Amino acid sequence: TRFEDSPSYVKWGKLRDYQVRGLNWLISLYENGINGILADEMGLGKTLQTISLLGYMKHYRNIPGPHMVLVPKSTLHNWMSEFKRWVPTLRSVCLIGDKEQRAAFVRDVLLPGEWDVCVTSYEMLIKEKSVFKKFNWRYLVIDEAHRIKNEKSKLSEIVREFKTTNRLLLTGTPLQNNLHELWSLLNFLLPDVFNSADDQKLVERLHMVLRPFLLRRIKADVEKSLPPKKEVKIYVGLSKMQREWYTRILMKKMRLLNILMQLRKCCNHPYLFDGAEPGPPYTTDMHLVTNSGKMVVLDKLLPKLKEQGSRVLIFSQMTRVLDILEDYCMWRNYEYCRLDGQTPHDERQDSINAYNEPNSTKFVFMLSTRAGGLGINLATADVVILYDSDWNPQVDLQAMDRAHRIGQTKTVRVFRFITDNTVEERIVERAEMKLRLDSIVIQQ
Amino acid sequence: RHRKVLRDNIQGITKPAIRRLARRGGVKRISGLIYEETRGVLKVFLENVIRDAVTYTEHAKRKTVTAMDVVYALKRQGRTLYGFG
Amino acid sequence: LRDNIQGITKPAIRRLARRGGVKRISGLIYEETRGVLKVFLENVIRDAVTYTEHAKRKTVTAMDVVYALKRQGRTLYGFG
Amino acid sequence: TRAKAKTRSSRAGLQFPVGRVHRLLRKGNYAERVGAGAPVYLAAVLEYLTAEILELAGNAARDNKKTRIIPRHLQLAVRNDEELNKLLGRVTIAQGGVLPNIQSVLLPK
Amino acid sequence: TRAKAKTRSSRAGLQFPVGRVHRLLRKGNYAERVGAGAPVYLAAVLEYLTAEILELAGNAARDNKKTRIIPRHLQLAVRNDEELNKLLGRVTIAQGGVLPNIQSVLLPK
Amino acid sequence: RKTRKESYAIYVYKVLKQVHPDTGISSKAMSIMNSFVNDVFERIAGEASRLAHYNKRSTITSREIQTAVRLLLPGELAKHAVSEGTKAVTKYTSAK
Amino acid sequence: RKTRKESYAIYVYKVLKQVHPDTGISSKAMSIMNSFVNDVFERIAGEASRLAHYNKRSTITSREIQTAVRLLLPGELAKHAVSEGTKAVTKYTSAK
Amino acid sequence: PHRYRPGTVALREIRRYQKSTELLIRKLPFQRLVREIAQDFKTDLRFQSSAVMALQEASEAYLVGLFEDTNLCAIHAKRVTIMPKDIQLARRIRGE
Amino acid sequence: KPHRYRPGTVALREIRRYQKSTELLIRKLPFQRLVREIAQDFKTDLRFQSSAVMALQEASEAYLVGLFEDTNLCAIHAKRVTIMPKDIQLARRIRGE
DNA sequence: ACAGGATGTATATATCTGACACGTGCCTGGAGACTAGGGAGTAATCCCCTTGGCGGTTAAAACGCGGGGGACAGCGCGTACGTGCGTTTAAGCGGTGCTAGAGCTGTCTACGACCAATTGAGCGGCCTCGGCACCGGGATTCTCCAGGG
DNA sequence: CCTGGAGAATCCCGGTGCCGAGGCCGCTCAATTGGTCGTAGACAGCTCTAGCACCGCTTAAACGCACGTACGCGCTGTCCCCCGCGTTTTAACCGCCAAGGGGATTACTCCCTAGTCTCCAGGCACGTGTCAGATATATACATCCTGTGCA
Ligand SMILES: Nc1ncnc2c1ncn2[C@@H]1O[C@H](COP(=O)(O)OP(=O)(O)OP(=O)(O)O)[C@@H](O)[C@H]1O
Repeated sequence: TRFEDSPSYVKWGKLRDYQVRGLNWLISLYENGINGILADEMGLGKTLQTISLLGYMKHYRNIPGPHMVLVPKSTLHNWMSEFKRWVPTLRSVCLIGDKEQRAAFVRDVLLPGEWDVCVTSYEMLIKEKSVFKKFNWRYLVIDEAHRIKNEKSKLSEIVREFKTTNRLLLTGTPLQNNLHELWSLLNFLLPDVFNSADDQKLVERLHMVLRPFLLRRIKADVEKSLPPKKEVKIYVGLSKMQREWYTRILMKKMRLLNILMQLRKCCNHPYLFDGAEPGPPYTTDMHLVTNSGKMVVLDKLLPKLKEQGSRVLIFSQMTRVLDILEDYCMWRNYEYCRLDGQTPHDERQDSINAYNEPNSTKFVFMLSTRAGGLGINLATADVVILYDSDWNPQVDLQAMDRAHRIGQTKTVRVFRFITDNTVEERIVERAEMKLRLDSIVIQQ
Repeated sequence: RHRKVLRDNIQGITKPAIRRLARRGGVKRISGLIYEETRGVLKVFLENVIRDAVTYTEHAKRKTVTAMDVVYALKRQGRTLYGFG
Repeated sequence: LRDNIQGITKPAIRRLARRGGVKRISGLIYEETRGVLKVFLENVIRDAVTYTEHAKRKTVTAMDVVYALKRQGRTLYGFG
Repeated sequence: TRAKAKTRSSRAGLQFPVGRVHRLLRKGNYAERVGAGAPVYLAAVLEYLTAEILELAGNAARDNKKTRIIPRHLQLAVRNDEELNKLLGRVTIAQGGVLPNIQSVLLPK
Repeated sequence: TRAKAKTRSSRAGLQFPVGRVHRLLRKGNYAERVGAGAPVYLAAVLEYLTAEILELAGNAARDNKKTRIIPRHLQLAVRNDEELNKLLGRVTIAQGGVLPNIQSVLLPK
Repeated sequence: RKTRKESYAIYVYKVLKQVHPDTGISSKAMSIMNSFVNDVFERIAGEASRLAHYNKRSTITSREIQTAVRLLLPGELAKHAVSEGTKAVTKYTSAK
Repeated sequence: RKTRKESYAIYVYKVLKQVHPDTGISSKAMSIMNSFVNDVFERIAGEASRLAHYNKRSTITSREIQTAVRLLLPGELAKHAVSEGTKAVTKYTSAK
Repeated sequence: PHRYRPGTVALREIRRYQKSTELLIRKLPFQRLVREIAQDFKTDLRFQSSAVMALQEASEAYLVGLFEDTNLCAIHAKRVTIMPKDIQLARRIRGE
Repeated sequence: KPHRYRPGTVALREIRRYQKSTELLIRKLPFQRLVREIAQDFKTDLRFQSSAVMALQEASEAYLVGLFEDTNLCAIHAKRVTIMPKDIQLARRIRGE
């Protein structure tokens, strides 16, 4: 019902048929007065679509009113740069800094109101809620919709307290653990529609009620590029020391109040515990690697990869072992790159992008389930190694599809090391059942 | 290799915190040796109260210490607390 | 009659102090000791008289004194 | 038929639960039998004490230019009053603070 | 026919009267009901404490060259033991006296 | 539905409205008053129980309550509370 | 004859001859011991009554006595007292 | 002439009275004081001798403990002679 | 050249400020960790309600404040202004600990 | 000894929010009426124990006096704490995930209250003797001058 | 300024009276045995609330450091106040007698409270909306502290 090609107001524009038809879809939703979720799963892109939508709104019938975009603090510079280098004609401001800087910024920019789009983080939004409420908001963009996936959370209640002429939601995997978080998202979208919580009951009902307010397509069935990743599980066994650790802790001073957690990373590595942690720091030598079967497997796999690609990028679950392995790779006879929550927010975006190099010969990059955000594709990566899996299959999906952006024109292999007769089997089965629920809800 | 213990929990009671307590009491100048003595006194007081509270919780055949248990222990020691039950 | 606190004499106060364990006594201690003794005795006797009046008796007993002292947290052993 | 029910608090002119106090006395293991006048007397005494402490606390709250009563106001009322201080000598009032006092030797001169 | 009357104290092998303790528990209004083992437990505890204090007092009387325990011996025993001292911290023993101690500064230089 | 809990809150509020009509109370203040009333009740009831046990009597009466008030309350408070209790018992007996 | 009075004097004498076979006790010391036993009985029984009320029950039991002994007596006294009471209850149930 | 140094007789008296266990105030003056104090609370009140003896015992124990605490305060102030200020500090820290 | 207050004024200002406010002065998390460490010795496997720790902190703060009051009294008795462990020990000895 | 400057603080004003006061429904515990029974009031009697007094004696208190040591004020000093300023850290709040464990329900038994009959355990009343208090005398020890060490 | 005697005060040994402790008797009341019955709580089952282990971001708070100034502490002189001793007076102490008050016991009666059944309204849980308070922000006042003259 609209143009089939890119509008003549975008700059550096290479948006394809999927993005132009999504733009037409969003504009039609705006015309008929319907909000919704841009459930673009993967590389096809959502920042381009959101920016193009806002730019179309300005460059067509004059709606210069307030507009707000919510991003994690790890993507503020990225989003501002995308806005500048895609649609420079649109005006954007950023609310970031300490108390004095934020007060100065609101006083010198927000109340004068020369802005059209404001890019803020969740934390700053919570900080200056009384400041933002004084405006008649029109369009609200929330990235990573699973942040507000539940009610009774301060951000969700605050963002409901705002009044906007239109709403818009952005996510990668709208369904995570159950239909109630999806119902929470839909409640934020349309408060007056899905007021109630409630084979024919589901699946079909979900499809027919989500088609009007959602767009779903797969990069595999759209781009036909980006050769598929191959996932292989390696069933490993735990050493006898780990077995006796596991049995003794399960049947039993060190505080033990959480059976599942305390009997978790056991299969990963025993000395991840305290009490019998490695004692005197004699030196960093061949001590930690010998104690774990999974560590043995990784140390065997590394040569087979360095006789080839040697640009793996590794994944593990616990931040301790994350930093342990990070400061271990450098010692062993390798080099690394750093990505974890310790790193100050603004420095990471330039640092990691700079570390993306034509050649590094460093052989190691480490990223956890919760060490990275949404960007920086490692097209140079070739192998994905998952030391342990998280409860939520969506987190692992995001982790392993982080390197599956377009940059990756080569097939990539994911390795999932798994032990036996331990809690990791329960983690795997829960993840599999959740993934099956997600597939039956969305794909079918 | 990176594995060590940072501090003990009695050092969580901080010198500026003890100085604020002394200011509320009404003290002007504080000697340097007050702090370890105050930590010891607080440790003794808490050990007594916690022993009594755990005794009550064990009689209840529970495993969670409640505000009621703390109030009963304090009333036993003669330091009735109003506002918790 | 009256003037019976003077029956508590300086030598008796000195003996009490020497049992306490003190060596030198200031000259103004005696009136202070008489005052504190008067306060203590007044409290205890008032409680005992309340107990006796509740009993509807006219004689104050060792039981009354002991009950009053126990109420004040000064339990006395050796009188019942 | 039967007469219209009058609460014994209404009978005694009180505003405290004579019936509930009677039940608590009977169930608290303080004796075998309880006189009818005992809960009435107890409720009257409780009412007097509550009224006294509340009056002092309300005066303090007004002195602070406030229309609600907080534990700070309750502590400030209980202290500065001798009888209530003696009654509540060994009692901590949560979030009530301490009486403002400085020993006169500490004041500079 | 009936068996010979065996005392509950005899059954538990004690010297304190389980029957008297039971009657005192029932007539004291501490609770509605009193179990079978509670008097036995309480009697054993009372006997243990009495034996402790009597042993300490007997040693004290032996040190003083007598064969009759008196309140001075009881006071010496109770104040010379830390556990019993904390148990009886708020208690006065008639005709007991005080522990001999002199602060080391009063002694002549 | 949670199990009901009994408290003196409504009566404390009525007494507050009687003494300071245009004033309010806070939740923590109400909890403190709750604990205060429970404490005073327990102390007076225990004193009366011990009195009755001492005098070999099995009933708690207004005499016992008055004696407990005299023992536990310091002076002028005792005098005024005794006047209050006498007036209340007189009203309860005169026409009820 | 005058009305009978009760005391723990005979049992105190039995325990004295049990622990020290060649010692006697005066009347004032016996009165002191009697009052001591009464006071300890009062403390333990009152604590057990409070425990039963706190846990919403109507029976004083051996567990309540044990818990009261733990609350009231310090340290090694408590350990020995609990051991002695447990032996007594064990033997009483065994021989009953 | 033989005169002891000013302070040895004090230590001899300290030892003698810390070894003795009998009362130190005179019984008739104490009894007259007790009756004088009881005169205000009720007129024509009679007494038992055991009551007066117990009152004297408790008064002496209280005063002995007070003097011990007073000695501690005076030694803290680097003195040997105890003072009214020391007595008042002891009472204030105890809680009067 | 920069303005400095003479020793004995900022302390009085803090005294007034803290004797006027009613907040708790010890940090909550270290106190909770200390409470858990102490409770670990008597009986392992213990959970705490959040209200229990607040009650414990309230009682601890009140006890310490009263102790410091008495310690200040002892220090003033000794013709001093600085409090010392001797004053703390004397106050505890008189109060009966 | 004041003037002025810098600092901290009290005060007036406008916004926004979460907690308190009010209403509504509902149910469980208190009020009305009644019946039995035993605890307490009342009277009367008895005896013991409290008070009042009187005299003789001796220990204890009151008064004076000389002198030594401890309290108190002053002065000097050299050091440990208060005050301010930069840098790091960890608390606080927010989300995440999970599962234990506290709390309410229903059933069933075994345990303690109640009663009746018996009897032996403990209590008041007696008497005799050895442990203790007192008295006296000798050996021992601590203190205080005075000197020659 | 380490010794050596006087000279008080104390401990140790032995003899004498005496009075209270300990053994012994009768008696009565309270503990034991036996049996019956109802209810309190033990036990199992399910719900959902709340606690524990963990991460990112903000930012206040803690930590560390340098400078100087009151302050605690040691030392000295003064003098005054308290102690040790002797003497005189006072009253406690003790033994005994006389008398009445009042505490304790016994029986008798009756009124008040326990227990029951029924019914109904007062108190509690749950929602909901509006205002009292906390927050921030900019004046005006109060307080401290230093510095330049001449007190
Ligand atoms: N100029 C462009 N021309 C074509 N495709 C583009 C362009 N810019 C971005 N893309 C698409 O975006 C992919 C990677 O971009 P980017 O990682 O920024 O995506 P995104 O919008 O953040 O997506 P996601 O929905 O996963 O968050 C590319 O593989 C490509 O498919």
